[PDB]
Amino acid sequence: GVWDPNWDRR
Amino acid sequence: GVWDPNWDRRE
Amino acid sequence: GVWDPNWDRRE
Amino acid sequence: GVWDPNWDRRE
Amino acid sequence: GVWDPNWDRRE
Amino acid sequence: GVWDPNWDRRE
Amino acid sequence: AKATRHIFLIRASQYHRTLTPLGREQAELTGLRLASLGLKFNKIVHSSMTRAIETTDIISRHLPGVCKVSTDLLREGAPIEPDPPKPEAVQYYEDGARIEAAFRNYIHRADARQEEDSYEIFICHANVIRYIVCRALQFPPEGWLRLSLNNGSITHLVIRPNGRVALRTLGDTGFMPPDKITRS
Amino acid sequence: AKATRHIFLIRASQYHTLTPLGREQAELTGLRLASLGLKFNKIVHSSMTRAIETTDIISRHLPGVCKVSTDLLREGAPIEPDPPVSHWKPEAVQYYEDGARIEAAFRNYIHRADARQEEDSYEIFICHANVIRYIVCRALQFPPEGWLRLSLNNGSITHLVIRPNGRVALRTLGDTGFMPPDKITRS
Amino acid sequence: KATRHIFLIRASQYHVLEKDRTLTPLGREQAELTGLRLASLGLKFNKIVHSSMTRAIETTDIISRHLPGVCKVSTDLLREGAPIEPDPPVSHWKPEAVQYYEDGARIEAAFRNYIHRADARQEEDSYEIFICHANVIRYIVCRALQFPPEGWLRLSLNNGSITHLVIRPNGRVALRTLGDTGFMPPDKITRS
Amino acid sequence: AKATRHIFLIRASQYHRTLTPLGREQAELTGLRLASLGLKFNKIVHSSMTRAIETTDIISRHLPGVCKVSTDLLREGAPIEPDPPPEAVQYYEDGARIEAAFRNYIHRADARQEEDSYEIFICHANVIRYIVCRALQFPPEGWLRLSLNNGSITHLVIRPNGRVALRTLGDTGFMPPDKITRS
Ligand SMILES: [Mg+2]
Ligand SMILES: [Mg+2]
Ligand SMILES: [Mg+2]
Ligand SMILES: [Mg+2]
Ligand SMILES: [Mg+2]
Ligand SMILES: [Mg+2]
Ligand SMILES: [Mg+2]
Repeated sequence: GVWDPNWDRR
Repeated sequence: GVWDPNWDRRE
Repeated sequence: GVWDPNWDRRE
Repeated sequence: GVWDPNWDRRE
Repeated sequence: GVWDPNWDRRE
Repeated sequence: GVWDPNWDRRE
Repeated sequence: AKATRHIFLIRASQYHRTLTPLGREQAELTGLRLASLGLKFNKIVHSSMTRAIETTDIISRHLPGVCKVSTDLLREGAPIEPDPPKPEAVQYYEDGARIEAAFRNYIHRADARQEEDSYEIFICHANVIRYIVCRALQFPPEGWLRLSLNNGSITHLVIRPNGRVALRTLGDTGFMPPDKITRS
Repeated sequence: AKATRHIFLIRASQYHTLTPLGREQAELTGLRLASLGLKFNKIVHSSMTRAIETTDIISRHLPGVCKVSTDLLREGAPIEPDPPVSHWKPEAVQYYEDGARIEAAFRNYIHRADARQEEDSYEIFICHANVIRYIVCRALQFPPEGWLRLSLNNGSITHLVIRPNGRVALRTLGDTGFMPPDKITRS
Repeated sequence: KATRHIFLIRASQYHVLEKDRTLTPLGREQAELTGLRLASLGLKFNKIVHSSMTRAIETTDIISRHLPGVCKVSTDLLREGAPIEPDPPVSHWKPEAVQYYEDGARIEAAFRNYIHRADARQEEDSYEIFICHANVIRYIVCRALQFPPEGWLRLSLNNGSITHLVIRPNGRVALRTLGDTGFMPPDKITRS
Repeated sequence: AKATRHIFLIRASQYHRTLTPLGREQAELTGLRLASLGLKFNKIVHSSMTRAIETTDIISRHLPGVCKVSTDLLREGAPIEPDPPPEAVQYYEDGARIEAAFRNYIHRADARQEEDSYEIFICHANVIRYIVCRALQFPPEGWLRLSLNNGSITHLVIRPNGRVALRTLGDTGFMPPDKITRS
């Protein structure tokens, strides 16, 4: 339930 | 992400 | 912290 | 049973 | 290496 | 069955 | 935080939802006692329930010039399932959250802004006060129903600047004539 | 529970108390709400100054709708957001108290209709940005820590629907389409 | 360096063969109003990317009339579909496993290809209009905010509504509005 | 069990040794209150400490014909190391003694008891606070989180099913504020 900073791989 | 139908204790 | 109904041994 | 000295934060 | 018969969801 | 030398809280 | 907080939790007087005649007399006795303590109270925080507002008005007559404040946080409710044991779970779910919010916002050591000892009056209801007391003493909150408070009672909590809590009186109504003491 | 609950969460208008633009925004929000053709049951509002002012302006367009003040809806810090914002770091005491209070607000105001409710309800809740966003995340059973992943304009209308079987729909968030673009703010 | 402003517009009310699933007259009015609003925001839109479905094409025609000189682009990725099994399950509508299997891959591809932070080669904040459909936009919103995608059916979008997503160059996503139809007269607002 | 037990735990009044003059006044006020409650008390059990005997004699003048009983169990001591923060031996000795006091005096009515009883226990601060924590099944180490005025009345109710209600703690509302002491 924790935000992923690399969701878009950029 | 799985819904609890008794979230408000009024089910 | 469960209440013991026999705390005084008289139940 | 054991006192939490930071019960209100503010410690 | 086992074939999946429902690979396309149409069985 | 082992003797406690501080049985009376005075060791 | 160098000041000590003295919190006087007063239970609403007898009611039917207005106060009964006896309830108003009880509120008068509580006000007389509070005024005769020789203390300068800073504020009167009171629940927004009818009987709490009426008891607050009666008591306020004896504490002229003391700030009055209303809150929905202090309204009566069911905080937790008492142990030993009947309301519905929706009531615990709603009221527990609200009463716990009340406890967290009002029961704490003095803030850094507070330089001198405060004496504060909180007019609420049986369950609220009893839950507050169990929480403040870090006693199992599920035991709030092991306490009992008469109408118009005074419960004296002391919160020392280091966060320690002392309960100096609970449910004091010794200032009422025995024939005028009620629990409902 | 046969009735459906319609909850309109309105963000307080722009403030310094309300600014001149903020008062105009509350005027526009009131006009819109009154033009929806709905008979509103209550206006529950935070007891904060700007919330009281937004309610005063809106209520003029909805006279005869009961108004209610509450401390539960006052602005606060519900929980630590994820991802972190390093321009806003309240202390643990603030989360500790404000989270309890805002969660109490959510539980007391967001739920399916009582069994005794006979007809569909239309209710206005005038409060604040953090409160509304936390309410929205909780009502949809999304991770509450993501409340700061949302953004709400001043005076915006957020439409939540609760069906009698407990299902929750977010019909709109941060709706300010009724204001002239040049009059829309977030701060 | 740039921030992307993504305006997801749901197709207007339509007639329920796809070719014969055209806008209703009310749908025409709704799209007209949406075009008016988009033109009144005072923004220089970079592109109008739209689903290849009839109702999306027609809503796009009407909106494009108000934004002359804005490039239009067609996509099969944005066509309506069944992204994931919703939770909680809704019983009137229950697609077959094949539809989830096909449409989930396609709509997830749409999300990944269109929802991301600006490329490093991007020069200035972009303002982009994406005209597609209810399920697609709701799934896009759940994914962009990294909320459980199975909750897309916990959202609701009116016909012709504007949903505003902001993706900052550091990858953070803000949802500034969802289902905005405040610019439509209340008597003309629909969800179907 | 059929009857309910009403237990009035009274702290000895202020003392020097014997009661101070103010202590005698406090005990007089407490006796007046108990006599004004309109109850027929069953017994007065009191610690054998000087100050407890003195408060008991004073109170007893107002409730003449109420049985008097002495106990060494109710004498003052240190029951447990309090939490939050006496040599270990005093906790070791006095804890056993006060726990015995608690067990012998705080319990539901005997099955033979037919009518509700009202009993007055005149003792000391630490003993009463420990008694209250035990009776409510709260952590006994929190006995020092309570505070009791001299001559105060603490009312415990034990229902025949063993459930316990604390109705008042440290009640001195019957004393003029200027005569209320804790030491
Ligand atoms: Mg009450
Ligand atoms: Mg209890
Ligand atoms: Mg605000
Ligand atoms: Mg046309
Ligand atoms: Mg569509
Ligand atoms: Mg003593
Ligand atoms: Mg006392």
